[PDB]
Amino acid sequence: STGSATTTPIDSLDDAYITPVQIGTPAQTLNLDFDTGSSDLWVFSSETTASEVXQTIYTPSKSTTAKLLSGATWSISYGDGSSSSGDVYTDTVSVGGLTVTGQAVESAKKVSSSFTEDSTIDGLLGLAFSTLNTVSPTQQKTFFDNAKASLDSPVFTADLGYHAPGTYNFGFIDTTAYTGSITYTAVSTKQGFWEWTSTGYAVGSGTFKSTSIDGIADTGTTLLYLPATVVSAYWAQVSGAKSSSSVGGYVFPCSATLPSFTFGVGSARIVIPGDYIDFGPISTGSSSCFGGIQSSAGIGINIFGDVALKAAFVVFNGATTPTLGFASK
Amino acid sequence: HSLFHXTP
Repeated sequence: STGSATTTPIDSLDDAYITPVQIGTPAQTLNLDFDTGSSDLWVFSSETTASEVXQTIYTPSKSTTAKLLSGATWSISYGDGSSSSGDVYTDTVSVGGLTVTGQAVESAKKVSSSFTEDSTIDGLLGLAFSTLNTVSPTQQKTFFDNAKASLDSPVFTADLGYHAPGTYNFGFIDTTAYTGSITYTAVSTKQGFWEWTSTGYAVGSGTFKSTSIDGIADTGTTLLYLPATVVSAYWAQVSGAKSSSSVGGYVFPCSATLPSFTFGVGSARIVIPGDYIDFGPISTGSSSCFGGIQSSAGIGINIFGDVALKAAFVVFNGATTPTLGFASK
Repeated sequence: HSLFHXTP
């Protein structure tokens, strides 16, 4: 089997992308954030504290196929310190025509304020490895893990757009979706992430520096976070750029034309256009813009987020030995 | 709407 779904930026800045998911019988459609940085399927629901609800909710009691998962609970927090918790049902879940029965659907009893504040995201769909799932006492498999037995091929691809819709595909590779050939690189699952090592970087039309950059492919993260020296090397090529404490990152005049950024994938090269790195003005009408490449120093991990991934066609190969594939598009 | 960092 296969599935194909359209993914849309939640705002004009491509802060995040939401993909429609059908849950339950008859189907309830929710807009979930597909997150390759986590492994929990959780949604806003009829069980969520009402003052914490502003989103479309899941109502388990309206689904004929929902089943309470007795004694199971979950609790999760993310990179930005936001969090949610609750109990667990299994239900039928469909994405772009691909249907999984008995999928664990984590029902939120409580959510942090940033989740309440964002009206466009109804929940998250985790696509990292299942060892990161927070359900206890027994961890639950991700949507991808459950689908693998039925997929034509054990893969999914991300094709995220710049200020435009994109596609998530399951179980097949759309050869009309990219140019050139796909380059595959090995994945480490030791920490449960789609973790890989880039072979180096170039700024604009300068030289490619071979240097290992271990990082994770995280569709749930907006920007590109790289080691400080790499990031310094980039912004040095932007004459009015500087680091801003008040803002917490590099900023530059919105009028500047930004250099491209290239990262290595084995012997291949992926070029992020300068325009993708112009993330947006710090406030509407402002003459200063926020940069899309920032230091990973206070995070502890390098993160290849949407800024980076939307410049490529990305293949998440979930075979027993998983790999990452990148193509130019 | 914020900037998003999806889990440690």
